[PDB]
Amino acid sequence: GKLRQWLIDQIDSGKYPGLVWENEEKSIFRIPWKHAGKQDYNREEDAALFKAWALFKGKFREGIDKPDPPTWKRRLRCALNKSNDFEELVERSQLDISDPYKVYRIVPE
Amino acid sequence: NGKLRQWLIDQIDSGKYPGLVWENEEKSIFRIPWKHAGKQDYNREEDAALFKAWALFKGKFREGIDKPDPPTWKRRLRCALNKSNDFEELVERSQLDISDPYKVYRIVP
DNA sequence: CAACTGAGACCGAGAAACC
DNA sequence: GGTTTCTCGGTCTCAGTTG
Repeated sequence: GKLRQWLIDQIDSGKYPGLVWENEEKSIFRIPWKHAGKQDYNREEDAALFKAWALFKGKFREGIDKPDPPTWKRRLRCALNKSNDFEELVERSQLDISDPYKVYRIVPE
Repeated sequence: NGKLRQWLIDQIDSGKYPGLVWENEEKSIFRIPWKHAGKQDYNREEDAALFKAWALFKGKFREGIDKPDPPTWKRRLRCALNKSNDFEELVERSQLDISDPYKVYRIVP
């Protein structure tokens, strides 16, 4: 669908703190991934990306759909793991840190 | 695909767990031993065999590789029992606060 | 100070809905 | 067919509470 182009556009936009690359080829990038109870959680800051994917696919209409960051992140994560265009480098992801992040590589084809 | 129901029924019909017995012939209500770990009368091996068996069934524990954790096993089994739609708790009949405390659970068709 | 608890959050793996 | 999403049956995390 649009996941590949949408995600690379969102990383290139820079409007999401933590959504950055790792090299110049832009084949490997980071993505913020916080739990919803770690205290340092800002609802409108960390869920923004997961909100955009709900707005881009019509899964969430402002004013006509009650907010739900859980299912937003659920949808985006399921589509990201099941996509054959992204491979999560499990060893390079950093989970037990301050403001965690996950490392992905886009496979070209 | 839900192994909790059949596994619990097998562990009850086997009878190798003292206290894990039925209370009726329809096999729809049963007793489960629920002792606190802080008590001196808490035998760490026998009073936690079922939670350890649940950890071993779902591959959560491997003897000789991981460190034993009876509290986490108890927490896991309790969360599975509360979240599952099959077993429901009869708190009014649980009859805790006896030398051999227990919980009474009911099976739902 | 461990052990325990419920409630909300999370997750991977089919089974669908969908382009 | 390829792609995103919905189900589902557990598990995880946290702020409390209890022994």
